[PDB]
Amino acid sequence: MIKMSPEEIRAKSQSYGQGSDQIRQILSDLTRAQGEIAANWEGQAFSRFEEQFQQLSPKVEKFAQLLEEIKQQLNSTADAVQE
Amino acid sequence: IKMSPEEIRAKSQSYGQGSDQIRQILSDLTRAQGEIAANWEGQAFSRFEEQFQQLSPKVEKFAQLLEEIKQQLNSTADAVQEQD
Ligand SMILES: C[As](C)(=O)[O-]
Ligand SMILES: [Zn+2]
Ligand SMILES: [Zn+2]
Ligand SMILES: [Zn+2]
Ligand SMILES: [Zn+2]
Ligand SMILES: [Zn+2]
Repeated sequence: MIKMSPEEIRAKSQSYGQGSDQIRQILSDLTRAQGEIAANWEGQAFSRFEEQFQQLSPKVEKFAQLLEEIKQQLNSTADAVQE
Repeated sequence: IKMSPEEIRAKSQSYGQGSDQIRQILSDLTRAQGEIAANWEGQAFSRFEEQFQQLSPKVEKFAQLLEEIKQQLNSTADAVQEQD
């Protein structure tokens, strides 16, 4: 099926899992920062950036979730290849 | 803005660092996707490739947005610091 060694598959899996975790943490931190900025900057100057952040955030979340699913699949596949 | 220039710049740094980290993850994982896809015959990985490709441009746009916010914040901090 897959022509890659278990050892390399597991290294890839760590990259996907670590990427997922880091993207979730960045989105959490910057979501907090957006809130603090938006609340302390009255009026409209930052509004275009807020609108784009809100539109893109759910996609970034979706991407982190995908990465976690790829991690799980690669773990499974490494097991099967090795066994 | 009701925030000190120093705090505005601390936040700016976080947006920049986040952007850099996301672009690094995206570059690394795009290379992984290609290698895994190339070495997996049949349809098993196809759905993950499809979903990755659908979302990656939006993640790239998000990284770009964070750099734009970083520079907007820097410029705003400069203006606050100049306002007597
Ligand atoms: C190199 As940077 C942390 O200013 O985007
Ligand atoms: Zn390799
Ligand atoms: Zn994790
Ligand atoms: Zn604060
Ligand atoms: Zn006012
Ligand atoms: Zn940067």
